Amino acid sequence: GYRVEADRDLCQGHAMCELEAPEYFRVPKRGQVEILDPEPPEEARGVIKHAVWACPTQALSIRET
Ligand code: F3S
Ligand SMILES: [Fe+3]
Repeated sequence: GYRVEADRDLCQGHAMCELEAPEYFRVPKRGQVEILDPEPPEEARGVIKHAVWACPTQALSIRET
């Protein structure tokens, strides 16, 4: 039970999140990051932390619900 949060004022479009977890983050060429699942399964928490770590602006975050 967690939610993937994106500080959209901080996303500069590096698209490192899509390279680390492509199933859960998609970045349009002309758009910022799009969170495909806001409430992903518990098995996906590992690959999503990769995207949180790999964001140079730290726009992504995991919030426990
Ligand atoms: S800048 Fe944006 S495109 Fe992803 S790697 Fe960080 S949330
Ligand atoms: Fe890992």
